[PDB]
Amino acid sequence: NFKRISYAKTKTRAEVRGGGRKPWPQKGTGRARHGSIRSPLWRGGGVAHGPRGPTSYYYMLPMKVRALGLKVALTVKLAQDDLHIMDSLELPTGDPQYLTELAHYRRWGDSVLLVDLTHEEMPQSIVEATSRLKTFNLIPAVGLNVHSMLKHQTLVLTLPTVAFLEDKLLWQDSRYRPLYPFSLPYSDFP
Amino acid sequence: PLHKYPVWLWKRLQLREGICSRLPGHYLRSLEEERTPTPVHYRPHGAKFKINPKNGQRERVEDVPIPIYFPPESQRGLWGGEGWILGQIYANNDKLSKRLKKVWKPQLFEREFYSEILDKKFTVTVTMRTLDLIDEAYGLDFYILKTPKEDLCSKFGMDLKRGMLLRLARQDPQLHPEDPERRAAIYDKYKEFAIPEEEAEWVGLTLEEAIEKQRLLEEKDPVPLFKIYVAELIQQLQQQALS
Amino acid sequence: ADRMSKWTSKRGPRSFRGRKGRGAKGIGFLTSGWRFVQIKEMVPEFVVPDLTGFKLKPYVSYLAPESEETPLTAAQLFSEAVAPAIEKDFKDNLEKYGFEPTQEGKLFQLYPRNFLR
Amino acid sequence: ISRKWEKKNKIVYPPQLPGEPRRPAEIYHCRRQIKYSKDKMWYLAKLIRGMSIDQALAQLEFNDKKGAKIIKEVLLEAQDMAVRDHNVEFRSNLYIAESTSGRGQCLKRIRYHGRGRFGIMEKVYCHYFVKLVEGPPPPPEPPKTAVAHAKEYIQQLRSRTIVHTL
Amino acid sequence: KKRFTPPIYQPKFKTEKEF
Amino acid sequence: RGHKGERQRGTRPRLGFEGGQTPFYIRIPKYGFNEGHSFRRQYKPLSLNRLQYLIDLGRVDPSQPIDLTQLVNGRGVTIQPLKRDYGVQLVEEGADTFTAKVNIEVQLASELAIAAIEKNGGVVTTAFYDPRSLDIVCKPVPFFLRGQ
Amino acid sequence: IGIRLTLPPPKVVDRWNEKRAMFGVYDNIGILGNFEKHPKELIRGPIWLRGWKGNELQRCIRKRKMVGSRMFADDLHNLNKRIRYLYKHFNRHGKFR
Amino acid sequence: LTYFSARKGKRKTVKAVIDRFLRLHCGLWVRRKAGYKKKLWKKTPARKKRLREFVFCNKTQSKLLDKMTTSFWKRRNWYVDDPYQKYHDRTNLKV
RNA sequence: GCUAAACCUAGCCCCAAACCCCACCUUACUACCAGACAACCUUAGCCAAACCAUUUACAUAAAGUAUAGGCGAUAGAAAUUGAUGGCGCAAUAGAUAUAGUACCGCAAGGGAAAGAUGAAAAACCAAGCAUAAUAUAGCAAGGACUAACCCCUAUACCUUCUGCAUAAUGAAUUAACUAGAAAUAACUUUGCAAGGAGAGCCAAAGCUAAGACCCCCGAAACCAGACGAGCUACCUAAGAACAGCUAAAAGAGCACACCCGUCUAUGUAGCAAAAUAGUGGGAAGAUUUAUAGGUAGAGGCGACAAACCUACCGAGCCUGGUGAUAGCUGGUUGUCCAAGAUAGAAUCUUAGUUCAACUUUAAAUUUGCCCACAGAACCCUCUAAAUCCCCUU
RNA sequence: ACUGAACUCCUCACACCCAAUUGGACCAAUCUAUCACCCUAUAGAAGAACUAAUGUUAGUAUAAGUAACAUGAAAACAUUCU
RNA sequence: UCUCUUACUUUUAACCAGUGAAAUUGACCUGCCCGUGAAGAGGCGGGCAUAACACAGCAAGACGAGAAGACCCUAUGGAGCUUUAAUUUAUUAAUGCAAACACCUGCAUUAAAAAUUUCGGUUGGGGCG
Ligand SMILES: Nc1nc2c(ncn2[C@@H]2O[C@H](COP(=O)(O)OP(=O)(O)OP(=O)(O)O)[C@@H](O)[C@H]2O)c(=O)[nH]1
Ligand SMILES: [Mg+2]
Ligand SMILES: [Mg+2]
Ligand SMILES: [Mg+2]
Ligand SMILES: [Mg+2]
Ligand SMILES: [Mg+2]
Ligand SMILES: [Mg+2]
Ligand SMILES: [Mg+2]
Ligand SMILES: [Mg+2]
Ligand SMILES: [Mg+2]
Ligand SMILES: [Mg+2]
Ligand SMILES: [Mg+2]
Ligand SMILES: [Mg+2]
Ligand SMILES: [Mg+2]
Ligand SMILES: [Mg+2]
Ligand SMILES: [Mg+2]
Ligand SMILES: [Mg+2]
Ligand SMILES: [Mg+2]
Ligand SMILES: [Mg+2]
Ligand SMILES: [Mg+2]
Ligand SMILES: [Mg+2]
Ligand SMILES: [Mg+2]
Ligand SMILES: [Mg+2]
Ligand SMILES: [Mg+2]
Ligand SMILES: [Mg+2]
Ligand SMILES: [Mg+2]
Ligand SMILES: [Mg+2]
Ligand SMILES: [Mg+2]
Ligand SMILES: [Mg+2]
Ligand SMILES: [Mg+2]
Ligand SMILES: [Mg+2]
Ligand SMILES: [Mg+2]
Ligand SMILES: [Mg+2]
Ligand SMILES: [Mg+2]
Ligand SMILES: [Mg+2]
Ligand SMILES: [Mg+2]
Ligand SMILES: [Mg+2]
Ligand SMILES: [Mg+2]
Ligand SMILES: [Mg+2]
Ligand SMILES: [Mg+2]
Ligand SMILES: [Mg+2]
Repeated sequence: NFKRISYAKTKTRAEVRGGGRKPWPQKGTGRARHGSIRSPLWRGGGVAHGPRGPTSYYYMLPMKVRALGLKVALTVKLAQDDLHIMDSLELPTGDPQYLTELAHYRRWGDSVLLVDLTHEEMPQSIVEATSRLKTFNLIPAVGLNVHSMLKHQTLVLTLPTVAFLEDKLLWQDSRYRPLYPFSLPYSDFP
Repeated sequence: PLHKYPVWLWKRLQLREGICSRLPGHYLRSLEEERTPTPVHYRPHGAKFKINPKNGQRERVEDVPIPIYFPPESQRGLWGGEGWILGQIYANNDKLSKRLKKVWKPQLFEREFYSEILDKKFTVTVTMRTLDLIDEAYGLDFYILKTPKEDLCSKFGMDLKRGMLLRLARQDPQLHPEDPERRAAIYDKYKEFAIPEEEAEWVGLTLEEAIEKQRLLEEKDPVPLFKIYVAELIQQLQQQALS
Repeated sequence: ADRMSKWTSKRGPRSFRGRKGRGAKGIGFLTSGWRFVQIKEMVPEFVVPDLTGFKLKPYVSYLAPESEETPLTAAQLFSEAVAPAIEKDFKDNLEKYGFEPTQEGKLFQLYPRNFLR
Repeated sequence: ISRKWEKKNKIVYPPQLPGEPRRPAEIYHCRRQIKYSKDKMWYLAKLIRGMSIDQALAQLEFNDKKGAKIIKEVLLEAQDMAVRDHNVEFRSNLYIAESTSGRGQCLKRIRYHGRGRFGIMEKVYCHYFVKLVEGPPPPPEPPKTAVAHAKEYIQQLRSRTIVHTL
Repeated sequence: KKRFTPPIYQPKFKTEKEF
Repeated sequence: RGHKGERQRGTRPRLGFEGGQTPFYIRIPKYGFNEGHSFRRQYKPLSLNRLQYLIDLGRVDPSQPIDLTQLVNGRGVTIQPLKRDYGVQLVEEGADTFTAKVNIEVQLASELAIAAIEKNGGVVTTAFYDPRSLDIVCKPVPFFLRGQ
Repeated sequence: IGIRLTLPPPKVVDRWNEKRAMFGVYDNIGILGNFEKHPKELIRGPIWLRGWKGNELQRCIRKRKMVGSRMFADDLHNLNKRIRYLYKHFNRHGKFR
Repeated sequence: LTYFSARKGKRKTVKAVIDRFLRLHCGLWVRRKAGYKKKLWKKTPARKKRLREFVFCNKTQSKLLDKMTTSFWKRRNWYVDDPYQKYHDRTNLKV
C-alpha cells in the first residue's frame, strides 16, 4: 500500500463544464427545483463523493516492526522447510533448463526466490539462468522483502546473504533510539 | 497537465529566446537587475532588528514598500520617485469605523530646467521632492546621471540620461560649438559618469524599444545568391589554377 | 439571423448588394454620374502564342523513359547559365555576366513581383 | 428488433411415418412497419382470426378500415406462398390460426399547442402477423348446454371433502 | 405582482429524428 | 444525523458557541497565565537517580568529562532547543543513593545536587548555552555536516 | 436488462510477469542498505505527494503550494475553488464540532 | 475553531483560551473567577477572597478547552521557576 | 412474438517526462488614395462572525509558535533547518464533445444526442403490449381449500407529526444515475519500552503504526465584467401616408385607409405565451409610420403608470465569484441482533443551539433500589394524599 | 357453565417485535495481491448496494384511439359549374 | 333582457374513414346509509345493495387537475422606497489653513448627493396594550 498512488479523479459539479445558469425558475413551471444542469442528480452532472485527485496511501511502519517482519518471514520459511542455504549461486551452465530441472529434482516449489549478497557480484551463470525464467527470481540481499518471500514458494540464500541479514536484522535489536537519521555519521554505524 | 516552467519565468525564457537573446549583454543585465527603489512614501526601519515593546524581545523587521501608481503623465515629467498612493483609510483614524478608498496625489509644478550637457532648456512637470533631489545633486545633469532608473521613475528622465551619457561618451563637439574650452570644462565636470558609447546607446531603453533597435540594426536586405555563387566559383577556380 | 452561411453580395439591402463583389478584379474607376471609365491597361491581355506547327500534344506517350526528379535550384541555374561565362572570362562588374543590381527599371521585376503568373 | 416470425417458415420436420396422421401445413407471414396503429389493426386481426382464408378475404374486401386492404394483401401473399412453396394443395383449404398486430418502430414528432407549449406526437407504425393452417377451420366452440353446466355443478358438489379434519 | 413563467421549448433534435 | 435542525443539516455553530449566551471561554477574564511562555527558558531535569542509572549501565562514562553532548549521546536526556529548552538542570532526586564520582557540566544545578556531586568527590559546573550553541552541542554531527 | 447476455471475454492475468514477480523488491532498502535511501524515495508519482499523505484539503493545499505556479490557468482556478469549498466544508460543516 | 488551516492544513488554537486559562499537564485547567476586578467596593471580604482565587474547571469544560487548543499547549514544560510546577501532576488519586 | 434487450472501443481522466496560392480590422474573410486616435488607474461581493457595521484563509520542522484580531469569528510569520505509468472511466461513465457542431438567443452566451454483424457483405431477459377482455365483495393479499373466486382476517408505502387509511407530502411505471468527506481526545490491535519515532515531536508508561465518526438537492439574493435601444421609452437625420362629405387657414365635425383598444361574446395548452367577431375612440395632427443613428443597469428613458428598456423589470440579460447561504422543506440506497422516549437553565431565544437530565458504549470499584424504629417549624385555631431520611429484608 | 391474547402451560427451539440515537455480527457486487478455475477463498481498497427528493436522462403506458385537424361539385380529369 | 321561451340555418356535436396530443395517474378487484376516526370515508365497524361489460349525457363527490397559497404568521431570509434609524464623506461643491508663487496638491470644516446595514423577543394567530 505505501507505494500506492491512486490516479482516479472525478469532476465535481463545480468542475463539470457549464452549469452556471438556473435551468428554470423556482416556481410556476411545475417541475423540480434545480440550480444547475451539472448537479449530481442530473445526467452528465458532477460526482458528489468520488475519487479526488491523485491520492497517496503512504504510511511507514516502524523500522523495528519491518525488521521483525523480515525475521518472521525467514523463520516461517525455515520452519516450513522452504528455506535453502547455499555456499554460492554459481551454476555449471547458464541454461534455464538446468536450473528448473535442479529445482524439480530437489522438490523445490514452483516459485523460487534466489538471493545474493550484492547485485554487482552476482554470478554470470545464475544471472543468465534467471533472466529467462519467470518463477525463478534473482534479487540482491538488499532487495529481500516479505511480499516477495511470501509470493515465492521457496527462498534460496547464500552464506554471505545469511550473515548480512543476520547482522542487519539483529542491529535493530540493541540499537539506541535514533538521535538523527542513520544516513548521517555515527560512531559505530557503517 | 503542468507547464514545464513556472508561469512567472516565462518572461525570462522569452528574454533568453529570440531577438532578446541577440540583445546586448549589458542591456539584458540592466533589465534583469531589480534593485529596490529608494523609499519615498514610507519611513524605512532604522535597523534590521527591533526590540518590540510588547514583550521586550528582539524581532526582525522588514521594509515592505508601499505600492505606488505612476500615471502615464508622470513618464513625461520628473517626479522624484513620487506617485499616486492608491490605498484605503479608516474614517476618523479608528479601525472600528468605515473603510474608504483614498488616493494621495503629489503636488505637480511646471518648472524650467537647464541641462549643461544638453545645453537646452526643458520645461518639466516636477515635484518638490524632485526639486530637493536636484538641489542635493547640485544640478539637473548630476541628478539625472546619479539617480538610477528605479529611483528616477521616468521614461523622460531615462531618455535625458541616455542623451547626456551619449554626449559624454562621444565628447560631442555640438556641445557649445566654437567654445572648445567650455565644452571640455563641462565634460570634465561630468567625467565620472562617462561610459562606452555602446552601453550609453542602450541606457534607458524599454524592452520593446530595445527590440526595435536590434531589429533595425540587424535588418539587411538579402544578398543576391548571384554574388555568393560568383564568389564561390571564383574561389574554386582560383584553387584549381593554383593546384 | 444566419451566421454560418457565407457573406455574399446576394445578402443585404440594395447598398450592400451593390457594394459587395465576387472577387473579380477591378477594370477601371467611377466618375461623376456613376459613369464607369474602363482603363485598357487594367484589362488583363491574354498573351496567347501561335500554336501552328507545335509538336507537343497534351498527353505523353507511355513508351517514354522515366527520369529522376531534379527540382531546379539557384545553384543549378547559376552553374548552367553564368558559370561558363565566368570561367571563360576568369581564364581570359557582374552586369556583363548577367547580374542586375536592382529590379527597378525592369518591366518584369522579380521582387516585388509585378507581373501575372 | 426481432424477426422470428419470418424464420418460423424455415423449420423442417422429419419425414412422417406411413402410419402417422398427415401433419397440417403451417405458413407464417407478416408485414413490417405498416403506417397504422396496432390498436386499430388488432380489431381486423381479431375479426379474421379463426376464419377460413376465403371468408377472411371476403370480410376484408368490404370492411372500410385502411388496415383491411393491407391485411388482404398479406393474406393473398400468404396463400400464394403456401401454394407455391409449402405444398398446400388447395388455395381455399387454409384458415387463419393466428392473427395479431405488433407495435412497430415509431417516430417522435412535436405538436404545437396554444401557449408555447407542445406535445410529443408518435408517427405510429405496426406489424402484422398471420399463421395459415391447412385444413377446414376448426368448428366454433359450441356454447355449453344446461346439461353440461349442471354436470359441472354436480361434479363440483361431489368433489367436496370434509375440510380441516382427519 | 404578476406571475408569468415563460414556456420552455424542448430541443428540436429530439422530435426531428428519422429512421 | 438526527432530525432537521442544524445538526442534521450539518450547520451547527462553531465549537465553544453556547447558543448566544456569552461563552464560558470568553466570560472568564484574561489573565497572564501564558504570557511570555515562548520566551521562558526551559531546562530538562536530570535527576541524580537518572545519572547514576546511566553511569551504572555505561551509557555515560564518568572517566571523562560529562557534558550535554555526552548526556545526549548516552540518551540520558532529550533536549529540544526549538522548544525553548536551554539545557539540563541537575535535580536533587536520588542524592542519597548517588555514589559516582563524575565531572559533570550542566546549565542549572540545585544546592543539594551540587552537594551530592561534591561529596562523592566529583565536580559540577553550571554552563550557559544560548539556543544556537545548545543545538550545536546537542547534535554536533548535523552541525558538522552543515559545513559552517 | 442491465445484465449482459454473454459471458465477458476471459480475463487472463500473468501472475509471474516482471512487475508482479519483482513487486516489493527494495522496500527494505533502508534497513538493509545502511539507511542510505528511505523507502519513500522508491515512490514514483506526483511531485507533491511523494512520501506524503493527507485528506483532500491537505492534498489540494500541497498541490497548489508545490506546483501551483506550473498549473494551467483553468486547472489552477478549479484548484483554488476546490480549496475554498473544502475549507468551508471542513471548518463549518459536519456532525461533530 | 479552524479544524484545517488554509495555509498548513493543521488544527488551530483559539487564542482566547490561551489568554484566559492555564492547562496543568495532568489535564486540569486553571482559571480566574469572573468579576474578580469589578465593583469590589460592594463585595464583602469573603466574596473578594473567593473571587481572588484560582479555580479548576469541569470535565466538560476541560474537554472543550483541550479541543480548542492544539497539542503544543498540552506538552510538558520545564520552566525555570514555575509557580504552578507542583500542580502539574496528581498525587494519591484513585480513579 | 413485437417493441425491444444486450455488446467493446471510439475516446477520455489523473500523473511522470518534456517547454510550446488568394481573401480577411470597411458591413472581416472586401486587389487599388492625405492619416494623426490610440494601452496602463486598489477588485468587489457572496460568505463566517449564527444579525451586521472593523474584521473573514485564496518539501519537512520551527508552528498553528511569536504576533494580529468588534483581542472574536478568525488571521498568522520569521530567524533557523534542510530538499516511470494507473487496486482511472468504458457510450446516462470518462472531456461538453461523433461537436463547441446541430439547435436555442439580437448579442454576450447556453448547448445536445448517438455507435455496436462478421475473417471475409467481392458471403431466452425491464416496462408496454399480443397470444388470451370481463362475473357479485371491496389496499386485492393471507389462512386456506378438492376447487381461481365464493368463506374468515386484514385501514398501501414514504415523509411529517402529539397523533395519518387519512379527504396532509411524493410517487404512472421500467432501466440507468443519484446523496457521510475529517481532526482533537479516547478505544482496539501490533512493535519498542523509561524511552518511542527513519532529525523536528512527545514522554512522571510512554511513544510509534494501523483500524474506526462527521451527506445530497433547492432559494429570493449580493457583487464584478461583458452583452443588449432590429421590441419598447425618448430623441437625432432625412423620408412617406392621410379617400370622400360638412366647414374653412381649425391640436374643427361625420367618415375610409391607417393608429388605438371602450364594452360584450368566444378563446383560456387558444389561430394567438394577449387572438378572433361585433362594437367603439382618434383619424391634418401633441397624428401615424418605413430607414439609419443615439441614451445601458449604482444606469437609461418616462405627458409618474414605480411605465418601458428583446415575451417573466421594485429594476434587464449572460458569464463569473458559485458547489453563494439557508436554524427552512424535501431526500438520505444491503441483512440481522441488541440497548434506547426523563427534570431544567441560558440564549435577538423559544422552527435553533450549548450546558444539564435522559440515553449508548467500554472500564474501575462497591454498594444501588425496596426500606424499621428514631427524626425533619412556628407562623395558623384546625389543616390532606404523601414525601425526605432509613437499618433489616 | 362455556367462549376468549402473541398472558401462562404444553412438544421442540430460542439473539430473532420500541421513533431519534447508540453497540455489535455478517454481507451482495467491483478492482488489487495471492488462490481458484462452471463462480471461488483469505485479505487490501472503494464512485461499494435506491419501492420514494413536484429527483436527471431514456423507453413505454394512462388520459385515448379521446380532444383536435383536413378535400366546393361533376366529368373526357380536356373542361365546365357554384 | 325578461314575463317565458320557441322555431330554424351554420359551427360544434354523434356515427363512418385517415391522422393523432395535453395536464393527470401510489396501486385499485374504484357502491349507498348510519357511526367512527387526523374531528367531512369507496376502502374502518354495523347494516343494505351487488352477473358482466359498452356508448351518450351530467357535474353532487373523488377535500377533483392546475400552479411547493399572492391571504396570515415565522426566518436573527430578501429586496424596493422614505427618512428626523446607526455608521461614513471615499465622491462632488464650497470655504479656511498650509503648499506654491488663479490652477494643482495635502489637511480640516460645512452642505449636496449618496453608500452599507438593521429594523428585539414573549404573545390563546399577528398587531395594539
Ligand atoms: N508515468 C508516465 N510514464 C509515461 C508516460 N508516457 C510515457 N511514459 C513512460 O516513458 C517511458 C518511455 O516511453 P516509450 O514510448 O517506450 O519511449 P519514448 O518515446 O522514448 O519515451 P519519451 O521520451 O518519454 O517520450 C516508459 O517507461 C513509459 O511508461 C506518461 O504519460 N506517464
Ligand atoms: Mg459554475
Ligand atoms: Mg443554487
Ligand atoms: Mg461528464
Ligand atoms: Mg408562438
Ligand atoms: Mg403519447
Ligand atoms: Mg427529513
Ligand atoms: Mg427540530
Ligand atoms: Mg454573517
Ligand atoms: Mg448558519
Ligand atoms: Mg523560513
Ligand atoms: Mg458522454
Ligand atoms: Mg415483459
Ligand atoms: Mg381516497
Ligand atoms: Mg395522501
Ligand atoms: Mg405540508
Ligand atoms: Mg399528485
Ligand atoms: Mg429604434
Ligand atoms: Mg381628409
Ligand atoms: Mg380633427
Ligand atoms: Mg402615482
Ligand atoms: Mg403605486
Ligand atoms: Mg425581459
Ligand atoms: Mg446548500
Ligand atoms: Mg429492544
Ligand atoms: Mg443577547
Ligand atoms: Mg385460546
Ligand atoms: Mg471479498
Ligand atoms: Mg454510490
Ligand atoms: Mg432503479
Ligand atoms: Mg424518483
Ligand atoms: Mg391509445
Ligand atoms: Mg373521454
Ligand atoms: Mg371532435
Ligand atoms: Mg375517428
Ligand atoms: Mg362519515
Ligand atoms: Mg360514461
Ligand atoms: Mg372542492
Ligand atoms: Mg385541488
Ligand atoms: Mg408554501
Ligand atoms: Mg437579515
